[PDB]
Amino acid sequence: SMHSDLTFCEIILMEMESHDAAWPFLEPVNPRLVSGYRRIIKNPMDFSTMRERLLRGGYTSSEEFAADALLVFDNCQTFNEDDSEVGKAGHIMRRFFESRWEEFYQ
Amino acid sequence: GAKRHRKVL
Repeated sequence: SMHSDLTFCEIILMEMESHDAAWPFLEPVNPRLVSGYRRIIKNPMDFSTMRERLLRGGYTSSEEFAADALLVFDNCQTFNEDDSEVGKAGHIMRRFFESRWEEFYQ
Repeated sequence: GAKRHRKVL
């Protein structure tokens, strides 16, 4: 069901947030701390925004949730060097996310 | 070190 799928999405989001590597993605990026972010990234997304959307019932499917998670990971890849701490963190998050999404297909 | 954009950007 929509409800059971979204329950599991909420769990994935919590589990991502529980990782040490989630630190860059917890809150929206502030371009006053991070130079050029607004110029480079057209569509910002972060875990707090996803959590608020879940709480308000703004996702009507697990696919809508997935689109936001992917935006987080894609923005990270786009903006940061792959060998940077934040670059590495995004790769960790994406790998973990896919490892949990797999449960839909077991 | 601080978060920053790829040098090429």
